Amino acid sequence: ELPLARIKKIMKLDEDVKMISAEAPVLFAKAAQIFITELTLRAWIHTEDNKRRTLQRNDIAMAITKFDQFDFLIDIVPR
Amino acid sequence: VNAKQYHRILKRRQARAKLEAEGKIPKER
Amino acid sequence: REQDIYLPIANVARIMKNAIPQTGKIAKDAKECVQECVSEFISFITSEASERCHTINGEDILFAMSTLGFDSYVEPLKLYLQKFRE
Repeated sequence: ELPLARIKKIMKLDEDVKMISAEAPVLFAKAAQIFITELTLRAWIHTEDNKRRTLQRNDIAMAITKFDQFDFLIDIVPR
Repeated sequence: VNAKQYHRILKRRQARAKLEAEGKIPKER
Repeated sequence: REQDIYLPIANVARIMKNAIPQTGKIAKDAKECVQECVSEFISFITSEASERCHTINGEDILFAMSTLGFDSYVEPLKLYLQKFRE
């Protein structure tokens, strides 16, 4: 599914990254899918805990603080 | 904080500051 | 333009919907949030892969993923790239 061209653009936001191999965006497309999946499932835990069927930004903020693998997102979605 | 990510988190703070200091990403959105 | 720094909202949303029960809903704001997280995820790994040697290649990204605590992603990703190129 996800658009390779757009993944490349995001990678190319960094001044240092100049040349990217063609495979690299393919890997990211799948990796981003796996990552969205686990983040979303962890967020959903808190959605249910607040007796909602609608996942909200604070659920993601909470799930970020509960998993050391998501430490890099603390600045992005502060609890 | 995750010992694996600590250094790279600091670097990305600085990279985000730079793109901001330009106009390639916003402060908030 | 947002089209220049984020994945398309509907595409991000489709992946999220698959992750929650059919009965579930996702707020616009949460779709937008994941949109932001996924861009950071790409940039985080990329930045590490950039400092793997010295072209950023698939091997660089895989190592960075291992370095930064996403080791669980490596085998699935290698299996994916395999199917992809075959």
